[PDB]
Amino acid sequence: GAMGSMERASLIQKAKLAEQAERYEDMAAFMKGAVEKGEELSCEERNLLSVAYKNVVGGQRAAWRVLSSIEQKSNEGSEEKGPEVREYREKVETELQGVCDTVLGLLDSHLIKEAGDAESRVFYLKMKGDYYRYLAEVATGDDKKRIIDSARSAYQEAMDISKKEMPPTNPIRLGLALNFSVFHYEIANSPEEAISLAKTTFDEAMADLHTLSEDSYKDSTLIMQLLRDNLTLWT
Amino acid sequence: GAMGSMERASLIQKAKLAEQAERYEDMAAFMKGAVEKGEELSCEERNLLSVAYKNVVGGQRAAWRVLSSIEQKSNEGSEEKGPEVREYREKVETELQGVCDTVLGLLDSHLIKEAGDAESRVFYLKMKGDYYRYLAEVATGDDKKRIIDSARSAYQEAMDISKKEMPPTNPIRLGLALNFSVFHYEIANSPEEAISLAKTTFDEAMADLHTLSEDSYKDSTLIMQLLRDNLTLWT
Amino acid sequence: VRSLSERL
Amino acid sequence: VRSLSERL
Ligand SMILES: [Cl-]
Ligand SMILES: [Cl-]
Ligand SMILES: [Mg+2]
Ligand SMILES: [Mg+2]
Repeated sequence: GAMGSMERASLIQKAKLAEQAERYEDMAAFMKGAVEKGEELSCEERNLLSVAYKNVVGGQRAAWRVLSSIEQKSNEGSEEKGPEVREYREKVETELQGVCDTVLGLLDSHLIKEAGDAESRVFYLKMKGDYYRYLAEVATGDDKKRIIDSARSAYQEAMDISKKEMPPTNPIRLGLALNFSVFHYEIANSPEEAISLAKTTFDEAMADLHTLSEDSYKDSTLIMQLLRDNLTLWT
Repeated sequence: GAMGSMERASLIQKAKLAEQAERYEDMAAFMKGAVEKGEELSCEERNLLSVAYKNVVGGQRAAWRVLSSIEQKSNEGSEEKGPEVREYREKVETELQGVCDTVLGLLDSHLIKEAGDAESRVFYLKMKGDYYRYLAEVATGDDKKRIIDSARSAYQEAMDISKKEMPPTNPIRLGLALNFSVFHYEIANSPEEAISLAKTTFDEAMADLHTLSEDSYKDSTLIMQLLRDNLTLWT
Repeated sequence: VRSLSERL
Repeated sequence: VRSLSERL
């Protein structure tokens, strides 16, 4: 790895600089280097890893959606323009799949197996579900069903731990439930499951807000608002 | 070149798709491939080339400014944090310089020497001035003066052609004058020259607007507004 | 309109 | 405040 010669602490420091500079590809490379040092990640470091790759894959997903829409229009009275749209959509798709495979590979070697505390294990299992979900967004062939089940299985394991080990207002638990509800609505063709999960999650968090400090209340209610926004879109 | 096997027309088509997808690094690679086919570029193709590289270098410049500011603060009662800020600023700087060298290399081999019409020649000479100006923004050592003079010389040649061959409202001529005024203000420590050039450019364009169609009037007045915005900032 | 997922 | 250069 090109980061093998850099100190762990220097990689973390540079990841934070890259974030400030909006250099998310660099940020992701630095955080991959940090993970590959083999030590477990702290809370802050897990969040840097997630921010970096979410921004990288987010740009790829946005580009893929633009190109897929153009390709779909071309296949409706539409003039034949050759293979270029498909080729370039495939190029972006392959790069997106490569990033997802990179993240999944870090989780499998060896972040998840070393994560014993609920906060870390739930975080990584949620990430596994998320990156399989991004793979499912672009999957078509004989792999779509297995990719969807991999996302579902990771989210479900994370949900089971989070319900046993975390309060209903915990921001990781809330973000997991939010993303699993999105999985149900957008990937698994299960809008009723999505709505039910978002509603129950929101209501159980509401009933636990009284236990929180002002700062924790702000953290939790920010994510609850996303659940409510989806419920407004879905109903 | 990795684009050597792709048709010129396909590279152009994919550059346009990359623009729509906001994939500017891809856009620049496609347009570099198109230039390297060896044919002159049309108006539209010159604009694709400029958009692609302006967006790439623009992100690098923004990142460099963030990192340079952090580095400058660290060198004021500031705690010593090691070499990482400098190293990462240098990394971004080197990448920025590499992009500028790539653009300058395309202009030198062989876009400028084949450009005979005023519209193309002025466009490419302006670009040469712009990318030397971006190099000057990060230059410090025994090269700063020569880089500044290279930018100045390219802008001056473009100005001389544009004044002889184009009307004062021509958008290329206006954009050149705008960027040369920025060179004077931000690079060459010549704010009075910057103000004088912006004022004269604006006034000569104003007096020629009556000759224009509605659409050309909109094109020219949009750029004139940038001249006015700078004059408001500079005075 | 696409659904909102977790923010960073 | 930095000066405005030509837009695309
Ligand atoms: Cl392609
Ligand atoms: Cl570095
Ligand atoms: Mg607990
Ligand atoms: Mg003329």
